[PDB]
Amino acid sequence: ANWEHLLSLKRQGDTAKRLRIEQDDTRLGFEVDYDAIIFSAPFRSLQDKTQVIPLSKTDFVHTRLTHSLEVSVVGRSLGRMVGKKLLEKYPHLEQVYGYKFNDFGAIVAAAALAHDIGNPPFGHSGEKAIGEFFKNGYGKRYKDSLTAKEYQDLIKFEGNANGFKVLSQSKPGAQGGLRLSYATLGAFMKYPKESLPHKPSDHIADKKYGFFQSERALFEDVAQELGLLKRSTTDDVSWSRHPLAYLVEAADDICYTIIDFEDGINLGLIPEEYALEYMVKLVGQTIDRNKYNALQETSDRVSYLRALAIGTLINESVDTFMKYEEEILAGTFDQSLIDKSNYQAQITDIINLSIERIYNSREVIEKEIAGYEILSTLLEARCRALDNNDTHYNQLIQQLLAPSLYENLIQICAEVSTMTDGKALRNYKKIKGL
Amino acid sequence: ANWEHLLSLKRQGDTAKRLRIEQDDTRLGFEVDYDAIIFSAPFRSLQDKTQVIPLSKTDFVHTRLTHSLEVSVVGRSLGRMVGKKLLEKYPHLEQVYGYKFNDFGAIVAAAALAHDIGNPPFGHSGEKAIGEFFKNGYGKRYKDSLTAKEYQDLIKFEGNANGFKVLSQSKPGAQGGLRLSYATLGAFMKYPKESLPHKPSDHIADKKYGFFQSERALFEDVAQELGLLKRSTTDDVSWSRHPLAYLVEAADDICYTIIDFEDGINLGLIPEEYALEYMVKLVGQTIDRNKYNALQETSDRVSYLRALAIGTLINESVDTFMKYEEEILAGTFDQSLIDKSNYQAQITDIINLSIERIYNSREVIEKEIAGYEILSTLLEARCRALDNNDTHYNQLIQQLLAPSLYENLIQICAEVSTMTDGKALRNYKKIKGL
Ligand SMILES: [Mn+2]
Ligand SMILES: [Mn+2]
Repeated sequence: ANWEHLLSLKRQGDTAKRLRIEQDDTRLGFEVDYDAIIFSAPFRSLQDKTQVIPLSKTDFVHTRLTHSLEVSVVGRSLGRMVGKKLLEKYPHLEQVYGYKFNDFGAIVAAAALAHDIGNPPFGHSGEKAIGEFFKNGYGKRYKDSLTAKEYQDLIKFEGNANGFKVLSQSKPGAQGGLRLSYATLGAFMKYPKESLPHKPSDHIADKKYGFFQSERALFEDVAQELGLLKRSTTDDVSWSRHPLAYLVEAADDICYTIIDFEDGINLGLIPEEYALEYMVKLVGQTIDRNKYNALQETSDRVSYLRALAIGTLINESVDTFMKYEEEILAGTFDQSLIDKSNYQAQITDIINLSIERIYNSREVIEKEIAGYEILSTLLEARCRALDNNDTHYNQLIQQLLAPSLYENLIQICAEVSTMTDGKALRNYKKIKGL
Repeated sequence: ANWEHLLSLKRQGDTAKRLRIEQDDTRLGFEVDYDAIIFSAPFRSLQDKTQVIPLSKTDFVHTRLTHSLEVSVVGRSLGRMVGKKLLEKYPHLEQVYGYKFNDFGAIVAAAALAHDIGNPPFGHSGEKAIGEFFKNGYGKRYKDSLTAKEYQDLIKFEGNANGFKVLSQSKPGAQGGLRLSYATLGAFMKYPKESLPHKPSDHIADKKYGFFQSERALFEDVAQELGLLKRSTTDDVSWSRHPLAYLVEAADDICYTIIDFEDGINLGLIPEEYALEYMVKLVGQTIDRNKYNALQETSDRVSYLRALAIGTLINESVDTFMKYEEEILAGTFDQSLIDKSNYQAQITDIINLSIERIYNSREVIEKEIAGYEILSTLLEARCRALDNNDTHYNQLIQQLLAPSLYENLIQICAEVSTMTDGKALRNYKKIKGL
């Protein structure tokens, strides 16, 4: 595998190569990617989407937008530091080809900013509501008119794969979606495989899949340009992760681990009495305890803890990446960067506490139950309208929600998934009379 | 004026100088500033604050957070391009001192990200609600126990000055607030003067003021370190704007001009029939009309128009800055970058259309009226509780809203101003029984 190819500036449709040495550094393709996401309608919709806790007006809770912002800031810092060490290890990359360390921060920052852009509302219940609808619900009907992989895309519908669709969807007047650089699309793709075969190993890259059948041709072009290593020689295609995808994943791991905990303390789902017990190993050498004791607000004490722990995990993740860089470059690294952490046990303890106190709180459970009905209802109305587009009621459903059979079902799923929490509830409420 | 001093890396409390040449480029002080704002509680609260249109669940409206994100992306691009041209004009800045063009993008990006962080809820009615409360309302009482400037801070309370307070406020365990680099604080300060004298000229830098009496000592340290030019030799202090403040302002001007228009079309406050008539001069040479005509959604047509016009105004603003760079460096530039635009008349037409159709819409008027009562109510309850902290009711008001006389009144104003739209309405509602 070669870093020169992995850092591709190609955009979908390019008829001629884009050499890094010929880029205007004030218009660097990788940094244009970041700005294109900031201004995109899919990214704006993250402002009104729950990350974990249902939104309120009585308290601040992280939305998908604020979470994605934080992951891109952590990812930019990981890419910057890993970039400098990579340029020191492969100095031809800078001296010949012209890559700079901020290039790597820009790729990770942009892929991180977009990493959750395709996720359905109401969390992973959203994903399973969609999947079960086609497994056993009304969607079962279509099984026999679909290939095994087309159907697998639906019964195991994945927000990561919908994110890739969102980023590249071609519509009239706008071919290629956001047209992000192939390097950013590679750093985005943490599961570079189709929906089948299902979990062919215990590798984290095989836990899910990363693109739908409708996007397969695009990711084939991406993987070829990047020179990603094959992980399958059958007609079920699969590739080793772009190395920078490991940094997007780590930024994400770091943020939801530490920041879910922070939110849980500020919302009162986790007793503040637990904050230091769970963070002491992550912060013990850098914490200024006198400063911590002088802070008079809970939210200030816990944000100080969060900033210390995130700093700790960033430095360690940079070191883990470089110690396993050749294994990662050869596609033989079998785990995540955080799985190798010396704080693995503490991370696991924090995550389990959050699962117990936040994910299993009444409000999060209530939301996931409500989500299952809201999304199943919307999917039933979309699909009935698709099957009999002639009735008056179905023409209304089309006007309200959406003004090849697989291409239609995958598009219905993508459109339901990119609904904000509010719009989905309002449409649900009107379909049901309220 | 010297660019070497204007690019200061000093943080409040520094006992030793910070040379740019000795910075770790993966931990550049200016880029740390950006990340410190992203993670700060004041910036997070912008997620739940209206920019112009009241928030809804039926439609996407820009919050203060999304607006600030967009301004920092436009500002980063302005600073990058202006930086490269400045480094080409003063090559000693890079070859001797070590400044890079991305330094300038980082300063403008961070000051832009924070530029609205202190603004009170419900818009400029929020500011005038606060001002009138002390001019003629309950706050009149204190006039005689306050200096003319201390009082002027209250009756002309300014969100820009509250933003500076927010960014630097010292509390137990956290001296200096976010401790941003003095260069970022200089780019943030577009009105580098105290509340008095009031509008001593028609210069845009004298239209308001930029720091409260409680922050005067800090900005004196900032202006000295930066080497800003004096604009007053009386005991009323005042300085010429940091040159990069002109780029923060332009990024802001560009975004609320074009993006308010975009939001007004998508919300149906402005007829879509007007979109091309008002944008044609801004986009006429770069628009692909066939592409525009092929787009099937309004929101896509208008986002294409917005991206073309923003691109147009960025390039022009970079050129205006460099053509007036010595006047700006000498503090003799008398206007904003956008005031010099060749599209001045079109910008004015767009702004007036937005005022007529959005700012004077029923919903925005309803919000500003409601805001005046909500904030006046909260200020009355805070100030009565301050005057008689012994009564049971006032002890409750203290527990609900806040668990030297000027220092108390300026702190009450800052605390009311940093309330989200929802928390302010809830507290208002409980004080009034609902
Ligand atoms: Mn995430
Ligand atoms: Mn603004």
